Amino acid sequence: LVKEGASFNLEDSGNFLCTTVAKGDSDFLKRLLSSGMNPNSEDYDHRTPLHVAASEGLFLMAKMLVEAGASVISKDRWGNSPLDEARLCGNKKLIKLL
Amino acid sequence: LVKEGASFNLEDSGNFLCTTVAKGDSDFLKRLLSSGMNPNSEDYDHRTPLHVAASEGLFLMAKMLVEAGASVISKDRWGNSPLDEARLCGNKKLIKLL
Repeated sequence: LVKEGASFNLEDSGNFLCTTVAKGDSDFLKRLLSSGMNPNSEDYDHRTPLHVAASEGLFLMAKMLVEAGASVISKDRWGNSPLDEARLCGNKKLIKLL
Repeated sequence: LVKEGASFNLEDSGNFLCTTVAKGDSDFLKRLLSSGMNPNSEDYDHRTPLHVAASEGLFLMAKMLVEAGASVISKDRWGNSPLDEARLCGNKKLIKLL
């Protein structure tokens, strides 16, 4: 389906991507990556998925999100950078990856 | 379906609350909450639907949530209370309702 060229059509890119991040389905997320969806979508607002990634605790998918188009200084509607959540969680591996 | 007594009984209710608030469907969300679906539950990101309502600033559906049993005490993942979010919004009526 990616060889012919016909593309996907998200119902809500930001909402779906942040819901997938919150659910923490590694297989589903990597299959979405295999589909080639842009991880720049964050939420209906600008709530960065890296915030949820730091909240959960794991680091590999946070690195995957931030390394594909995502920005480390994204400002949500509140105005909070992912550095804020990274410091709040206290986990250092995600800090190094960011 | 209501007189049959059927509850929502879905794990995706939290996932759908945030999407409904984000979409802004007033009548649809009001009918959903008037049904067995319970607005008190948190979202995928442990987000209070009342907190997101305060962030958006829609007074009518926020009133519907607080009438249907949404708790101001329950907080978002960030730790901000829905009352704190209403204060951040700047709507005095929303603040007093919160």
